[PDB]
Amino acid sequence: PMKKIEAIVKPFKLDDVREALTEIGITGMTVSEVKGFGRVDFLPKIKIELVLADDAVERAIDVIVEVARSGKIGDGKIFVLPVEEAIRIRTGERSDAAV
Amino acid sequence: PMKKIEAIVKPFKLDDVREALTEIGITGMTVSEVKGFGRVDFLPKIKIELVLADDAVERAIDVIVEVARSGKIGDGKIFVLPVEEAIRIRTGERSDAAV
Amino acid sequence: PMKKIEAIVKPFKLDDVREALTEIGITGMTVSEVKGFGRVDFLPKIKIELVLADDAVERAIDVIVEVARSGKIGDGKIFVLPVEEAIRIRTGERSDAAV
Repeated sequence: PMKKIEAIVKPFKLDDVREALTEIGITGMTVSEVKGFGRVDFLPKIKIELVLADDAVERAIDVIVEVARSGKIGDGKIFVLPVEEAIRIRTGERSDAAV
Repeated sequence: PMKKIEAIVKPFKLDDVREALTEIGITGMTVSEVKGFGRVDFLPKIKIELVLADDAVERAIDVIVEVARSGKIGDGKIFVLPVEEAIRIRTGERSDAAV
Repeated sequence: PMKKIEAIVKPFKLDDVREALTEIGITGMTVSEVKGFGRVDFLPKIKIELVLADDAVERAIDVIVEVARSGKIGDGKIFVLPVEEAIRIRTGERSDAAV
């Protein structure tokens, strides 16, 4: 079973998050630029997206929180959604970031 | 239990949607620029994303439809997806737009 | 029951994918620009998003793989996620790409 992780964090935290995940065996991710409103009325943020095996989700979340948590407003948000199919277009094999 | 709302609407409807949601206690959202094809062959749209408590979803949908529904083609689309985890990076508490 | 398809493919494959889906009755889609890391450390990609009836998912996936599969690294990824509500803002009717 696969899951999707969506992480909304400050733009300048990309490198740190990437290397932290790479250290635990997770490398394939998608990144997009978005505007964050809530806590002009908005600030630029980046949305990091990855799809991986359910058993790898907990460690991935912990590592993201570790590099992004500072204790004050705006540290970001992490969402986990169910994925019914994860396909690697090349072979039809499963697309797992945790491989 | 949390849910995710994805709303695809015309770019110039952002302000109206934001204030309408703020009026019912929903403020934290993410916004991204996308191209909409379907009904050049595309028009710029904005994708509004929010994660909130399941009990707040119905009212949120109704308010979005209220400000965006005009009766003619292109009013937009609203999708609801299940969320298994909603985490506020700062404390590990739940990330609820409806608070 | 509705489902969401997220397809991450090379930027120059948009036209081919669009026409292939149009040939099988699927037209409404959203497209966004993202950065893909994994297999500078990234390359521009496009994320194609569509929400359609569960019975239309298999054929849609097959057609996307058909036009994008080349046999070598970077062909892309396809994810399927559950959708609890798909609403056409205009009438409140269901938003189905497969109509």
